[PDB]
Amino acid sequence: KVFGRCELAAAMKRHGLDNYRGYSLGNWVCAAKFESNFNSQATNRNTDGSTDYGVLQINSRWWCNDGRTPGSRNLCNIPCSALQSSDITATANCAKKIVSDGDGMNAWVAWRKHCKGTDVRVWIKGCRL
Repeated sequence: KVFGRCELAAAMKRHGLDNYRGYSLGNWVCAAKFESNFNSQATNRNTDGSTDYGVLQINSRWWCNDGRTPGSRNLCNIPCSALQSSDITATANCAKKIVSDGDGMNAWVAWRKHCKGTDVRVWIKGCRL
């Protein structure tokens, strides 16, 4: 499904991402734009045989099981297909796990390049949130 900007913002807000660990809603929305262009079915196959899934391009070697990745650890305890859903629930829960224990949002390199350090309230402007 290709989410609209405000559609995705409201869904993320419903799932507790707004200011989760101090990272405001506009940060999560900006990162999804530049990671997947808001496309839940975007997938990026990597040289090591893992693929990145969903609006935040989460990787199958560590975070989700796709049944096709040599040595998946599945830390979010989900099938990767759950990240392709129009239901954001599994994306929101797994993204919460990713941010709790590394470099925060620096985990998404497109976020560092396009979002970090700039006003991200503009990403939810006009959404009436």
